[PDB]
Amino acid sequence: SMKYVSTRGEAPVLGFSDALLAGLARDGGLYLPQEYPQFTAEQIRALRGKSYVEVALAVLTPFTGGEIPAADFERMVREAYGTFRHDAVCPLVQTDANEFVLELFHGPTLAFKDVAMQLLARMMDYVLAQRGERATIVGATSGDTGGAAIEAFGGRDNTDIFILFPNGRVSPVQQRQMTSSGFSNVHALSIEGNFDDCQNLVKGMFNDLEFCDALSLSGVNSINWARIMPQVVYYFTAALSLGAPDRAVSFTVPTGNFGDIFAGYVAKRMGLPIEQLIIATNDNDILSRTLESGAYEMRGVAQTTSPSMDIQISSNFERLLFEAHGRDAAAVRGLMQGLKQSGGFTISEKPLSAIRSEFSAGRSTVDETAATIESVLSKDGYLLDPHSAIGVKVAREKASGTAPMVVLATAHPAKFPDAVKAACGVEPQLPAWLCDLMQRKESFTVLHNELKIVEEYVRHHSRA
Ligand SMILES: *Cc1c(COP(=O)(O)O)cnc(C)c1O
Repeated sequence: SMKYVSTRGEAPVLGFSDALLAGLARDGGLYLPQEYPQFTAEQIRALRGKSYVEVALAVLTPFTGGEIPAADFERMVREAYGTFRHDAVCPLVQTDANEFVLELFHGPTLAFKDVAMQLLARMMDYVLAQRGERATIVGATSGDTGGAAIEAFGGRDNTDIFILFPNGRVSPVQQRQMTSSGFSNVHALSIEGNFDDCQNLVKGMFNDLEFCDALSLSGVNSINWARIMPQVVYYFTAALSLGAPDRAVSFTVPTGNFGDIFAGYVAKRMGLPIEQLIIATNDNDILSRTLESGAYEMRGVAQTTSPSMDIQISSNFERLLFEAHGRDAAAVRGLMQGLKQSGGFTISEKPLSAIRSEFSAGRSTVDETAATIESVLSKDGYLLDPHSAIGVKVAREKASGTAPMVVLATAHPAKFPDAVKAACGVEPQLPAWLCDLMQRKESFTVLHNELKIVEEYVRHHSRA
């Protein structure tokens, strides 16, 4: 059935369930399918008319290698996307004659990480149950990821989740989503320290091998194969709305750690006809500079109005590097060794050409992003958040061809009201079902920034 191999070539070859629990490989690499499941044009035509859930079952099942029985998989996919307050799950809104926005923000935290998290948490619950295990999920957030994680893992049977965030330094909306979920297996830890301090405590816990063992610790991050896998689906559903497979479709993705756009690459590898895949970056433009020059070189991180894309390095870019080098693990090891030692590497000509043959990249500054929010509101009556506006700006600059362009809208404007207001004067409004959010009771524990204090809290409260 399906096996999973590391980008660094010397880790155990794993089945789906293990790849899901392993996370990062033994050799320091990232897991990828040994081969991609394939869909012919007729097999894609056969998806026409199907619900989001039905397309998800078709597209994702081959990746699970027969390890999750069909009835169980078509409960957990149904339940995952039942949390999205939109019948289409991820609907298109047309913004110009050949341009559409794919709204990934109808889920429980109004942001695109819900798509993968809501299924990942259920798949993990199932795998753990099947092995008679439990897990203690631990992560640090500046606000947004923690919410998505807590809304996904809240109320799962086999996990307890602990998210550390900086006391007094999270936006009101973001904090309330972490702390008012009402679930008994959720623990929001407000650390008397900054985001970097929260990350250091998490790294501390993961380095404490006895602690990890005793608590069955597992991480929240962008590099597990199951944060990426579910995202393949909406490339299919969007492209089917626009006539797949009989015409190719292009996508622009506001991109930070590359997992989103890598899922689009995966869709293409599976047979979805895709013309352009366009990386859209903020002022932290390592990926844009990489496509221009081949020089993936770390520079200082700028704070922008699209903070979820404020990256120094792109955590899943390594997955594309592996594919671009024809799965030459030694080449990938070399480049990553270079990054670690010297802060950059240069991609050689053949793999760089392979990347450029399928991807392009552009950037949007804070002012350009604001200008895009204001013009799209003015011309269409349509309100973008800043991350999504980056996508629209870059899509319009970089699009080439006759294919329809789908721009991924990765957050609701109400998630970043300051930047939206600054750009266009509108104070965005929360969806009606969330209109009470600011009145929900918060419930969180303030802890000092000390590894032993946090470990004791986790030890006391985890059921693991
Ligand atoms: C995480 C995030 C991105 C970047 O996603 P990657 O898969 O890491 O490239 C873009 N926009 C928003 C709103 C996000 O939360």
